[PDB]
Amino acid sequence: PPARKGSMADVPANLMEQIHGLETLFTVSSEKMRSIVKHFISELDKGLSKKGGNIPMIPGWVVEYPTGKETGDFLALDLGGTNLRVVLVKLGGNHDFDTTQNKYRLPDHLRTGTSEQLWSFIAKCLKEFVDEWYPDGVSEPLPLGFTFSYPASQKKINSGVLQRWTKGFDIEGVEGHDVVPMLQEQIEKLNIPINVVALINDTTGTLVASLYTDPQTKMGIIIGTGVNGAYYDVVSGIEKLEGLLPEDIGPDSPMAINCEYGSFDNEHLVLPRTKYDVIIDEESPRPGQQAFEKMTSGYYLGEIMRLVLLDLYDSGFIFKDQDISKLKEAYVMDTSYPSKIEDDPFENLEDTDDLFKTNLNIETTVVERKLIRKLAELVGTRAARLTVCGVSAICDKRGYKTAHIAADGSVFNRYPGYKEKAAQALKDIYNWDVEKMEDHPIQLVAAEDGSGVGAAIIACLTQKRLAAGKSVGIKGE
Amino acid sequence: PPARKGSMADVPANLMEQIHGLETLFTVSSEKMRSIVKHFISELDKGLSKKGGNIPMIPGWVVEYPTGKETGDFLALDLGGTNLRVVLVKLGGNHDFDTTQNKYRLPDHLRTGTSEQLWSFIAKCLKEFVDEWYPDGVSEPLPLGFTFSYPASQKKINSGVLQRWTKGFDIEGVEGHDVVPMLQEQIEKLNIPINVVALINDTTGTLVASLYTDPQTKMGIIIGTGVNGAYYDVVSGIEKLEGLLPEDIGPDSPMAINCEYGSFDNEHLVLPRTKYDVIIDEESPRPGQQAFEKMTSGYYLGEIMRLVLLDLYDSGFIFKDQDISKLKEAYVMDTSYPSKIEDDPFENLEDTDDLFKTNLNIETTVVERKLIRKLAELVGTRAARLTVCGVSAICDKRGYKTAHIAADGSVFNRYPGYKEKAAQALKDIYNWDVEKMEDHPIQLVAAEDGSGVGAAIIACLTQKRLAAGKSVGIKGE
Repeated sequence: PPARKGSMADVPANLMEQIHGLETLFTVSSEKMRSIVKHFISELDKGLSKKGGNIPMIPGWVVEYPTGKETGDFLALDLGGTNLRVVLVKLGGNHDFDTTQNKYRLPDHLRTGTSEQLWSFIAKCLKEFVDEWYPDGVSEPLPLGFTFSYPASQKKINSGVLQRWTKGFDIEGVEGHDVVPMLQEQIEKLNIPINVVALINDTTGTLVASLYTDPQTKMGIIIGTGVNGAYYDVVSGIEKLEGLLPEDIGPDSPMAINCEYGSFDNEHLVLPRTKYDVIIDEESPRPGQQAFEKMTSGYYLGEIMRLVLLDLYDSGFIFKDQDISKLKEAYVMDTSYPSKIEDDPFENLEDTDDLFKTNLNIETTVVERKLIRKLAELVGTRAARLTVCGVSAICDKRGYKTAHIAADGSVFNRYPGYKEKAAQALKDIYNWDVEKMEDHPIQLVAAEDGSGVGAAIIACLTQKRLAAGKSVGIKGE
Repeated sequence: PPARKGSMADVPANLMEQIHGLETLFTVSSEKMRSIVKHFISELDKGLSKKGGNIPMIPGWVVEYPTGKETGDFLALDLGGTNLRVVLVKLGGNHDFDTTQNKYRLPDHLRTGTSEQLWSFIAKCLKEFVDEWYPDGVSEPLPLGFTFSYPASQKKINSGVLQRWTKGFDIEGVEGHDVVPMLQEQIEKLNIPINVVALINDTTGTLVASLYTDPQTKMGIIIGTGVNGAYYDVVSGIEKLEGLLPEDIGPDSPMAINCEYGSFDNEHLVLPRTKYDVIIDEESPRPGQQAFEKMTSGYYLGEIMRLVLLDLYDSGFIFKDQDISKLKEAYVMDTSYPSKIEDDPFENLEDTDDLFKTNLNIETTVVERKLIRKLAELVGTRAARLTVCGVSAICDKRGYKTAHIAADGSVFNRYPGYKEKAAQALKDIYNWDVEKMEDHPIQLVAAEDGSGVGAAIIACLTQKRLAAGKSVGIKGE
């Protein structure tokens, strides 16, 4: 399925010029990337300081590396917006594992229910799952990792004080409380031999699961509709935890960090924001916030194009004597749009013509379509290039010359040519003298299941610590 | 993305029995396959005889193998039901090629237009394409391969007497005539420096393009909504062409054969048809016809399931007190249904529950769903197993111990686990003592572009013959 020649020899000078103007706006220089990486490390350090920063840099309370020799049965719970997964993970102690999965739909009414309703429903699903796979009981309570990818703060791993709800949830009573004991007493009432040892964020889980199978993993990243990264740091580097750690957690113990860097540069000092980005920010549900995410997330790529085109329409360059109505409404163009445009294998760009005609009732000319394809390539390329800046920041802060980056999320998994973009971008930073992307010192690999397999391995490492009498949080709970 | 455990320990004895009854109906034995392959060769021989057979075995008039050292610029035209492709193929003489593609939508009105309307529209697209890539003209008329995947008979390659229209076309004047001169005089009127040298069927093109890149290709197969196979035979084996070939086409010259074996066993003597197949045949647009296709095509897999379930519903086994309305209408379940059911990674089979609930308003129990999954696996497995019977027939007729089979079509490309099924099936026939499917003597590989790149390479081989003064059909045209 080859790439198109993409000739521009028929494009009128007036558009040819507007295209050049857009390349000026959406190109990120090798040196411009290096300046953002420089400031990124500074903001990473600040997040780990006593003062506080804009990147939260939340400790995940995983204090060991998975050796790959861990064995046993462990449960994982993944709570999404619309449904939960229950995963039984069998660790075979050879960088291998076996999974058994159920998925239960959340009744749409539970999103607005109470505390009791939500937790008892999870409990019922859990009992039902356990009675199927352990119909004769267990010799020992099964440890469970709980993926709760929500704004929460942990003073210890078996805890999760919820700051605020997200993704359409609106349950009262839970906001401002530790959610683990609320789940636990619901598990206990149905007399289920499981035990909630750990509550994690999916990115921490992406880091830990991938490290279990791939010993060269130094970072777990998510590029989807949301954006996040997680890496192992050192305790002696975390200034905000000084004098709060117990004696058994030494200065040379590694600490897993849930960065939550989607908020990098909310101050707007480094990131090359265009007037199109500024409108997206000002019209967002939460203006002034999530600056790095809006620049990198896949959710916004289609919206950028919409405004760019709309701006060119007003200047009378494109879609002359056409019905623009549908292009006027916000977020009508999702990620699928630039996705499909970049995939278009034809010179006349017929897939793009079929898209705009069928979905948006706009009839395009070949030259307009060629401009549209250039737009999508640029927008996609900028995103990938601004993303790797975070990979480079974390690798430079910790002194990783060689790294495997575990990657997940719709944009990494499905956005056309994204891996080739990201690789070329990393090459543009470090200036590697290598011909093949396979031989790159730092590269992106497909992550293992973070919210399932990941939460289980964390349950393993925590049960390992609790059984021996080791600490898993700050002193005095 | 692992496979589910698939426990049946909770399934009531009454269903457990109905499942066993279905396995009896849809299983094809190793020996039962071998008996069909035996009869298949017999029917293949018959199609090449003077008498005639049920498998048409149409000569494709390609009389050479692509060496992989062919060079030059060649055009390809692919006429589909809804749109045409125009492909420029640059042969680099090293099992390599470069493509440049346009795709033009057919105006829906042209399907019911006249002869002049259709051919002049193709001509306009062709001129427009040529004026873009050769804006200064050419030193020599460009040869063009024409993919016309329609019921037609060729007495020579640069000809195509159309038997009957298909895929929604209804143009008058074309049916019963040679279509090449009709296209040619339209090309000539617009003064386009192209020359129609060859008209092919896409399966012949799948064979020839794949052989150009992979020297081990012995067969080209299509498993999609339609079914077809093509291989190279020997002229001394074709009894129905004896005394019709010119002197330069010797008894040791290879001949490409468009099998069209979708009609294998319309007599119903060998193929293990159930009562569900019989209803599909009797309610089809063309009853009694395309017997092997109905048993193998992906278009019918969803319909089989529908009738099986509907039959179990009447016997009061499943969907008790449910709204069956939507399941009563024909062809409501397409290939996506068994496709998605087999892909379901969950033990409780939630993707299947979401499918039947959302699309069909049917609420299923776990046990019903487990029966449904067993059904889809069986139906899919039978199809794959009946398909390879044709691969084995062709390989045994020609004495291929080692073969690469070039495969294309939605079922091969997208049906979950289809390659693993087909491989296991071929192993069941020849009883190979090999552990890995990668080391199998006969195996299926992804075909190259048959209707585009394929038609171009055939244009090359035909221009090679015409320029030297060699024959490309029966004597006296």
